[PDB]
Amino acid sequence: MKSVITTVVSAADAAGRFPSNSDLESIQGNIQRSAARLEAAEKLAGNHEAVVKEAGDACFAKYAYLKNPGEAGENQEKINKCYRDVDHYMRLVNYCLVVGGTGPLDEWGIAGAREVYRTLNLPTSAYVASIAYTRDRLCVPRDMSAQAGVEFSAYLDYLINALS
Amino acid sequence: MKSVITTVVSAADAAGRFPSNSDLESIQGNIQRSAARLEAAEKLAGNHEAVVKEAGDACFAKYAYLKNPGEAGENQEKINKCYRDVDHYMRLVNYCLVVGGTGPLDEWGIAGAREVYRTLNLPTSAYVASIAYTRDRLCVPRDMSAQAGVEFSAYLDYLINALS
Amino acid sequence: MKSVITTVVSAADAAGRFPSNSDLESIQGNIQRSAARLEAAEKLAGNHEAVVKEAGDACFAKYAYLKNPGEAGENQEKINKCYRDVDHYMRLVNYCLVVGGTGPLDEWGIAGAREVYRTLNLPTSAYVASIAYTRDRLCVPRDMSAQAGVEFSAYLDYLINALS
Amino acid sequence: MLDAFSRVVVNSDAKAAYVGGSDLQALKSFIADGNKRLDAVNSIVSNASCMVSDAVSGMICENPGLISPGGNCYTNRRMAACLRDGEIILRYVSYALLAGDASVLEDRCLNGLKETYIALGVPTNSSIRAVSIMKAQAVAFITNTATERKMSFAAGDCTSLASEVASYFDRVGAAIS
Amino acid sequence: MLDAFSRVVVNSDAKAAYVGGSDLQALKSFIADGNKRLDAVNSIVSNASCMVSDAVSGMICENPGLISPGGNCYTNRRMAACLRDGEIILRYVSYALLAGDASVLEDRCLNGLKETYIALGVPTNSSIRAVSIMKAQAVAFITNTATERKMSFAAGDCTSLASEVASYFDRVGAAIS
Amino acid sequence: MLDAFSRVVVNSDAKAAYVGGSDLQALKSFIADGNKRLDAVNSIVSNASCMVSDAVSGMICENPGLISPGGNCYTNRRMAACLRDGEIILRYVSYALLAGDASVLEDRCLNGLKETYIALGVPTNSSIRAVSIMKAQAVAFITNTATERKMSFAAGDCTSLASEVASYFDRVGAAIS
Amino acid sequence: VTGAVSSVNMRRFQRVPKVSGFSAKVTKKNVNKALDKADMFFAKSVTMEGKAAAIPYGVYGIQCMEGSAKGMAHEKRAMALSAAFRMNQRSAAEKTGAMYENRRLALILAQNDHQEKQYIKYPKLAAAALMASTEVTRACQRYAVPESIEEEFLAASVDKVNKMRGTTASGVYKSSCVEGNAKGQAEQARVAALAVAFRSAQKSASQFAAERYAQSKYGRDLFSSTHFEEGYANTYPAMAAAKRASSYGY
Amino acid sequence: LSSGSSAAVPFSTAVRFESPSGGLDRYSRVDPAAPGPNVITRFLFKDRPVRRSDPSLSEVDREATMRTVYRNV
Amino acid sequence: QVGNPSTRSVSVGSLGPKVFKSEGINSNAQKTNNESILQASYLAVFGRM
Ligand SMILES: C=CC1=C(C)[C@@H](Cc2[nH]c(/C=C3N=C(/C=C4\NC(=O)[C@H](C)[C@H]4CC)C(C)=C\3CCC(=O)O)c(CCC(=O)O)c2C)NC1=O
Ligand SMILES: C=CC1=C(C)[C@@H](Cc2[nH]c(/C=C3N=C(/C=C4\NC(=O)[C@H](C)[C@H]4CC)C(C)=C\3CCC(=O)O)c(CCC(=O)O)c2C)NC1=O
Ligand SMILES: C=CC1=C(C)[C@@H](Cc2[nH]c(/C=C3N=C(/C=C4\NC(=O)[C@H](C)[C@H]4CC)C(C)=C\3CCC(=O)O)c(CCC(=O)O)c2C)NC1=O
Ligand SMILES: C=CC1=C(C)[C@@H](Cc2[nH]c(/C=C3N=C(/C=C4\NC(=O)[C@H](C)[C@H]4CC)C(C)=C\3CCC(=O)O)c(CCC(=O)O)c2C)NC1=O
Ligand SMILES: C=CC1=C(C)[C@@H](Cc2[nH]c(/C=C3N=C(/C=C4\NC(=O)[C@H](C)[C@H]4CC)C(C)=C\3CCC(=O)O)c(CCC(=O)O)c2C)NC1=O
Ligand SMILES: C=CC1=C(C)[C@@H](Cc2[nH]c(/C=C3N=C(/C=C4\NC(=O)[C@H](C)[C@H]4CC)C(C)=C\3CCC(=O)O)c(CCC(=O)O)c2C)NC1=O
Ligand SMILES: C=CC1=C(C)[C@@H](Cc2[nH]c(/C=C3N=C(/C=C4\NC(=O)[C@H](C)[C@H]4CC)C(C)=C\3CCC(=O)O)c(CCC(=O)O)c2C)NC1=O
Ligand SMILES: C=CC1=C(C)[C@@H](Cc2[nH]c(/C=C3N=C(/C=C4\NC(=O)[C@H](C)[C@H]4CC)C(C)=C\3CCC(=O)O)c(CCC(=O)O)c2C)NC1=O
Ligand SMILES: C=CC1=C(C)[C@@H](Cc2[nH]c(/C=C3N=C(/C=C4\NC(=O)[C@H](C)[C@H]4CC)C(C)=C\3CCC(=O)O)c(CCC(=O)O)c2C)NC1=O
Ligand SMILES: C=CC1=C(C)[C@@H](Cc2[nH]c(/C=C3N=C(/C=C4\NC(=O)[C@H](C)[C@H]4CC)C(C)=C\3CCC(=O)O)c(CCC(=O)O)c2C)NC1=O
Ligand SMILES: C=CC1=C(C)[C@@H](Cc2[nH]c(/C=C3N=C(/C=C4\NC(=O)[C@H](C)[C@H]4CC)C(C)=C\3CCC(=O)O)c(CCC(=O)O)c2C)NC1=O
Ligand SMILES: C=CC1=C(C)[C@@H](Cc2[nH]c(/C=C3N=C(/C=C4\NC(=O)[C@H](C)[C@H]4CC)C(C)=C\3CCC(=O)O)c(CCC(=O)O)c2C)NC1=O
Ligand SMILES: C=CC1=C(C)[C@@H](Cc2[nH]c(/C=C3N=C(/C=C4\NC(=O)[C@H](C)[C@H]4CC)C(C)=C\3CCC(=O)O)c(CCC(=O)O)c2C)NC1=O
Ligand SMILES: CCC1=C(C)[C@@H](CC2=N/C(=C\c3[nH]c(C[C@@H]4NC(=O)C(C)=C4CC)c(C)c3CCC(=O)O)C(CCC(=O)O)=C2C)NC1=O
Repeated sequence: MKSVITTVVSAADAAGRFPSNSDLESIQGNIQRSAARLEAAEKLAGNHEAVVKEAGDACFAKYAYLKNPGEAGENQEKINKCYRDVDHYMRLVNYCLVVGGTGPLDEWGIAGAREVYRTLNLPTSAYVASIAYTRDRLCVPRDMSAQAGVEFSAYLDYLINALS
Repeated sequence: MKSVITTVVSAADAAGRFPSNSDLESIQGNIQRSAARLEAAEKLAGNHEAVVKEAGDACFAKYAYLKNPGEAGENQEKINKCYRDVDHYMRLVNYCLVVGGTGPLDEWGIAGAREVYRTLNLPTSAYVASIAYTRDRLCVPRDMSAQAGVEFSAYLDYLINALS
Repeated sequence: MKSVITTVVSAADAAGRFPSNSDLESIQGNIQRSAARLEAAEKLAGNHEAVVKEAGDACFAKYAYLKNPGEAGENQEKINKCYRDVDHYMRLVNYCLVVGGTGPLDEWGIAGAREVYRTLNLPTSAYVASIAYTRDRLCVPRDMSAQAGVEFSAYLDYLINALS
Repeated sequence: MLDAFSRVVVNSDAKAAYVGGSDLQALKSFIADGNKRLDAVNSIVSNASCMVSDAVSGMICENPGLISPGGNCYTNRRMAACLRDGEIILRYVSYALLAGDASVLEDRCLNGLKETYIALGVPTNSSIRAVSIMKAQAVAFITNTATERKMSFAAGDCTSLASEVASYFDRVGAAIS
Repeated sequence: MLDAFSRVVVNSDAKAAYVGGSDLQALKSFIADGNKRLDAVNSIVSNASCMVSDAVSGMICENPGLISPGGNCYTNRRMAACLRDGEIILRYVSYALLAGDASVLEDRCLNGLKETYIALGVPTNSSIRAVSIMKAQAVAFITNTATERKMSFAAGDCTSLASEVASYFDRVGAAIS
Repeated sequence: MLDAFSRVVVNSDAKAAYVGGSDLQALKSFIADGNKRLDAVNSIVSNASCMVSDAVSGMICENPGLISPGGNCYTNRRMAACLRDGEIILRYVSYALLAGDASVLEDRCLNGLKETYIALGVPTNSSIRAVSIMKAQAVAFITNTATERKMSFAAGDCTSLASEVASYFDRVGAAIS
Repeated sequence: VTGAVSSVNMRRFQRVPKVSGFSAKVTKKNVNKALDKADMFFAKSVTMEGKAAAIPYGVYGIQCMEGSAKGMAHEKRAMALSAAFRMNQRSAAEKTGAMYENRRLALILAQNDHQEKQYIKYPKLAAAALMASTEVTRACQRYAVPESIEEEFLAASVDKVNKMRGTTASGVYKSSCVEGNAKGQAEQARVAALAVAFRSAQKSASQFAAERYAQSKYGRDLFSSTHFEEGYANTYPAMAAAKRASSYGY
Repeated sequence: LSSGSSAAVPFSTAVRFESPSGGLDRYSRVDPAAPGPNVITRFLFKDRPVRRSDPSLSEVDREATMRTVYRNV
Repeated sequence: QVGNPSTRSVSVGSLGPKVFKSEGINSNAQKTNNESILQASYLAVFGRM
């Protein structure tokens, strides 16, 4: 839950200090940038079944080796468990677009994922090819605002970098 | 360099003790198993260019996305670096059969491998698709002796349990 | 309790590893060397009423100044407790041959004994003459086998160097 | 820790008995069948990565409310800690099968495991099923009856070591029950 | 630390070679020597409490300036530390003879021992004598030519093992020179 | 500096003893093999220009990054200073073979060679392979087993001089690393 | 204008290293200063990764607070910098004795031969990895709380004999265990240590349960060599965390 | 250390003259593996000069050093 | 040898018996054939074992 709020409050709690004018000046940027990220949050919250259907079959159009026997996506009950996770990651993008900071992506979807995907033999390049499909399916005047699409694709790039 | 000697010396060095009879009893067990693994070590050194040719493409025949553009092995430079890596792992199994411990694999082939194949986007189930072809092509009474298989197939499975 | 099984597992626990091929090779020395230290275990089990009495007066042959009043050993229950000590010390060597290690002499016989023998005003040189009598009264092909006498007289002079 | 040799010594110490021939022949057949024990615990460690993945994904396959929002294995932070705990348990059974005694499992691991898990809210019924899957995995690797992998062994019968590792997975299964 | 088998694979790694059958019988000679090497490191650790009493009491009668007022081994605190460091030095030679390599002697003990003794003020002329007294005590106890005590070995020739342990004892003297 | 004769004198001076007949016969064996020692220094010095070019062009043959731009043996100014440095290492080893003691090599060549290559950026992994090729060239020239240059000697064993000169090449390699 | 040439003491830095004699004495001094402040970069970089475990997602945890009042953080600076001044006032029996005490403990701690090579060469890297291993897994004595009243008596008996190694052999105090060096400076550390005792009880449910299993590992592969000492470490983890190393005399 | 010292004074001199010359047998710092001169001269028919290379400086080389001091210096 | 006395110690090669040499030709240079030379010198003197 690394916000702009929880960063400057917990850093002021380590010195044992009152909130000073450097702390309040950081929250003034939260009343400047929140119009773009809450626009992109409500655009994702009303269109999410359309975009995780479009993302997940770009993974299996590229990586068609997964539908082989003995591989990962070999029966129907675990292809449905794959789109479960693309819906899980877009929900965490929508949470961190609300709080304005990478915390919901960090401690609920990333912090332990490399231990899990290796042990269950899940290819993390298939997760990248879904998340980096929606970053360049987006076109900035049609789908959201100009600065709403800046901060939306910037939270996808955190998800591409933490898996790659 | 974990072996039979380097375990029992450093266990006595941390304790601050002389070598007693429990320390010399372990080196006696290094004498009896030495005929089986050094038979497997000399079998691997005189055959390795036919093993990693059959093993280099054990995975390449298994997985094939690598030869699409943008993948891991898309040109002959990157294919030759894949056979470079099966030959590096078959050389490190050969050093582990000599020392009698996982020490050569633990420090030159495993430590850092998860943090390298990730950031260079290398599919870690294509290495294990070549090590497990080597472990299954080994018939026992033609290639080596009975307990030369149980040392050679156990160091292959230490590489499989540490990669994936 | 230092032994040959409880130091290769206790060093594999400190690194968080499984028991590897290095760890099973140390246990097979307790298959080959076990038939001699368990061969000297029955011989000490069937002679300890004799050899304790044989080592008890070997102290009193060297030190006849024990039994005088003004000096220490002036009565009977100070004398019969000396055979109580050296029957314990023969029992811990009989424990040491069974475990395949110097475990039971360490924590029960050796540990703390330099404070007990000092503060009770016992001469510590009287103990080591009784132990070193049985290192010399042993002749090797008559009593036990060849490699049982090198195991039995490896814990006796371990006790001698730990005493003084 | 203690082992099978040290258990006989600390038993016989309380009677002040010398270790004689009344109880050395139990230890003699421990060593004489000792090449099957190293043939047993090699077969567990050679499959120990797949024996946690077949375990805790079959535990969720029989109790699918563990990955529900609120469950114990919901986030990636929590599914990784159950996969971590699924291979600390298999490691100390491997330390107990090799030593032939369950004192390395009892004191270093199971002392305070039940009083840990009730301060964290781990479900103490589905955790038994991940253990009891692994008991069925191990005894098909001891007796070479796993249906996907066949390891090459010598001929003979080793049913007493499949029943000892089955006795070790119940000391952990009764520790948190 | 290294041993004999790990020394010959860090040299084959440097030229990227497999350890084939050309330098394997250099290692097969180490295994057939193994019962003589194990028979002989038992000889030093059985007598090691007397080998440090025979060494540092020989040094104080050859050089009686160590028990002079203000010396190195003058007071009762300093005599116990010289009696400690004689057994630390003999302990790391015993690890080197058992391993078959001087790697554990050189770094864990000898690396930094020279400027330790420079900063402490140990006279380094006396320490060469007290480590060469123990070198003579080692090769008397290896090859069974000790006058007051004889040990029961099998018959054979082990002058290569006695000259290998003398190679580690003057490696101590070259480092602190 | 010292040689093999005055090494025995300084060991005897520390005990204030006359060197007598009990250890003169290990100096009479130095004299009786003294023709073969000179016979062997002549076989190294006759081939020493070809030994430092088969070495440092085999160091380039196994590590092509030295002749890459920015490398250590890149330009002509730098390759001539590596080829100079090969025949000061070979020159000081043959002073120590001819003396039978390495103390001219340790006091005039390996005294601060490590701290000079650190301040110059000379890669120490490649300056072991230059020395360890030259060790294998010397032992092939002592024992008369070089393939492209056969010489003519009288019959008799000289592997005790090839093993002494191999251990002088393991002190060049164990002082710069 | 003056005729001001470059000095003889300034042109000598442009000289190439030679290999023997007095010209090897200059290069031996210049490399041993360049290995000394490379060793400081080794100890600084390890502490900057052990401090990244108390910032586990980007926000400052309760482990890395300084003091709670106004001037309770500036005086935590002003007695750490005088703690390091009294560190290099010890004699040669304490500086070299702690170098070998740290080198025994750092090689149990190491996981590969590259790590255990560098703890031998660099002394301050090994001293700042014994402390950095304990501040991550919270196996210290400022982090362990006793969960009984026999456990508080067991840890006070271990901490009774650690307080005598901060005294000398005749029995007087060292300068190793010093609280205050100025007027009223002892009571500011009394305030700052009661504050960090309160935050140790404010940990999470799993943060208390991970450091139960971490203090038992720390007391049984660094300070136990028998089986009875393993019984005092596998059942009472607060006496297994008061077992400090013998480098600092606390 | 006592008498046998220096004067440091970097400036010392004071004059803006035209520069005189040097030798040619100097340390060059470019190609320091070169013979240069003193391979075809009357350097070959003198005795070779003594540079200290030993830390110990044995007592018959101590007397041989100071004979070169009285002859040359 | 009756017209070339200098050919003693010259290996005849493939037509004579195999010669023996305690050489020790290795980069650490130690003889690896201490076993076989002892096995071969027993046969030079006694002709058998
Ligand atoms: C809180 C956030 C959160 C996440 C980020 C994910 C993370 C996550 N993914 C999986 C689990 C999975 N993820 C997949 C997905 C795939 N494998 C395939 O076969 C396809 C190629 C690919 C689709 C991209 C599969 C199959 C599993 C189950 C593991 C298995 O069946 O072995 C599991 C195991 C439990 C399960 O079955 O759901 C967890 C915790 N789940 C979460 O709860
Ligand atoms: C909240 C997240 C969110 C998104 C990222 C987009 C993703 C998205 N794009 C399209 C659908 C489309 N998207 C484009 C857009 C483009 N094609 C181009 O050549 C240009 C580069 C780019 C912007 C002009 C076009 C032309 C279509 C219709 C044809 C098609 O489906 O490809 C659709 C299907 C119907 C629709 O909604 O339009 C969806 C779900 N929509 C969302 O709701
Ligand atoms: C001594 C230990 C040791 C190893 C274990 C390997 C590990 C390793 N592999 C690569 C590097 C590589 N490894 C591969 C390998 C593969 N690609 C495929 O198609 C398959 C997945 C696989 C063969 C089975 C490829 C293609 C590269 C080059 C990646 C790149 O483009 O950077 C690199 C980067 C340096 C290089 O290019 O060689 C390293 C360190 N190398 C070592 O030196
Ligand atoms: C030496 C012995 C030893 C052990 C036995 C373990 C025991 C153990 N497990 C957990 C910790 C945990 N254990 C679980 C486990 C589960 N939840 C489930 O659904 C399953 C039933 C089960 C996995 C099989 C989870 C989910 C956590 C993390 C709690 C959380 O963060 O939500 C913790 C707290 C530390 C942490 O945060 O990880 C400890 C001490 N650790 C040890 O050191
Ligand atoms: C979601 C549905 C789903 C499941 C219900 C489980 C399926 C499953 N498999 C096993 C059972 C097993 N799992 C293994 C483990 C392995 N077998 C091998 O050959 C490999 C080497 C290794 C890991 C890949 C073994 C050895 C058994 C024992 C049975 C057998 O092999 O015949 C068990 C235990 C039986 C019991 O409860 O007693 C279960 C429940 N997995 C799933 O995905
Ligand atoms: C240090 C490494 C090391 C090992 C890994 C083992 C390897 C090993 N296992 C066996 C030998 C054997 N192993 C088995 C075991 C089995 N056979 C079966 O049919 C069961 C499926 C399976 C149980 C796991 C049997 C039955 C024998 C032969 C009988 C016996 O040894 O008592 C033997 C032969 C022993 C002999 O010939 O006396 C060896 C060397 N030993 C070692 O020294
Ligand atoms: C001031 C007078 C005085 C001395 C001169 C010394 C006596 C002394 N003894 C030894 C030499 C020795 N000391 C021992 C030690 C022992 N012998 C045994 O059999 C016992 C088990 C053990 C001592 C209890 C051995 C084995 C030798 C080697 C020579 C020998 O005795 O055969 C040496 C080494 C010889 C050398 O310099 O190389 C010296 C100097 N001690 C003194 O107080
Ligand atoms: C692992 C490697 C390792 C070592 C080698 C030793 C090294 C060592 N020795 C001493 C310390 C000492 N060493 C000596 C020894 C001697 N004086 C002499 O001239 C004799 C030659 C020699 C006796 C044989 C003395 C007398 C002291 C104590 C100095 C004093 O307080 O007077 C100290 C100082 C700390 C202390 O007091 O113990 C250290 C670190 N310790 C180690 O941990
Ligand atoms: C736990 C403690 C422990 C030991 C002490 C050794 C004990 C030991 N020493 C030797 C065995 C032997 N030891 C020697 C050694 C010697 N003969 C000499 O003349 C020299 C004086 C001396 C060494 C310096 C020889 C020559 C043999 C027989 C050769 C051989 O075993 O191959 C043997 C082989 C038995 C035999 O083959 O007869 C054993 C088990 N092993 C152990 O596990
Ligand atoms: C008495 C002993 C003695 C020596 C051993 C040499 C040591 C030595 N070498 C160099 C100097 C050098 N040494 C090297 C050498 C190498 N780079 C490599 O890759 C190879 C590993 C290695 C050659 C085999 C190079 C390349 C330089 C020149 C540095 C440069 O200008 O780039 C210098 C600096 C001064 C000078 O160049 O003259 C010195 C003192 N000189 C001595 O007086
Ligand atoms: C293109 C790549 C390239 C190489 C890889 C090296 C090839 C090479 N040659 C030698 C090895 C050698 N080089 C010589 C030198 C000579 N032999 C003679 O008879 C002449 C007198 C003299 C050269 C004119 C000798 C004597 C050996 C020893 C082996 C032998 O000749 O039997 C070694 C040492 C083996 C080792 O690593 O230990 C190597 C790597 N040179 C190269 O150019
Ligand atoms: C001024 C320069 C000068 C020399 C170079 C040597 C030259 C030399 N070498 C040998 C003589 C010999 N040289 C060898 C040497 C060898 N045989 C081998 O198999 C090895 C390959 C090789 C040396 C490494 C042997 C074995 C003898 C005869 C044994 C002896 O030394 O008497 C002899 C004969 C001595 C005699 O008459 O008995 C001479 C003169 N002497 C000198 O005065
Ligand atoms: C790399 C990770 C790392 C951290 C997370 C921080 C942790 C940390 N340590 C100290 C501060 C300190 N930490 C210690 C350390 C210890 N005390 C003991 O009893 C044991 C010997 C040892 C436990 C490891 C000491 C002695 C101080 C000085 C203040 C004090 O005495 O408490 C402080 C400042 C004081 C305060 O908390 O108010 C902080 C933030 N430092 C780090 O370096
Ligand atoms: C070497 C002797 C020494 C110390 C001890 C500290 C002590 C210290 N910490 C401070 C202040 C301070 N301390 C921390 C926590 C701390 N900071 C970090 O970067 C990390 C990883 C931390 C441990 C978790 C924070 C977050 C601040 C506030 C500084 C800021 O972020 O603005 C302040 C300033 C207080 C103030 O200005 O009011 C001091 C004096 N400084 C020293 O010079």
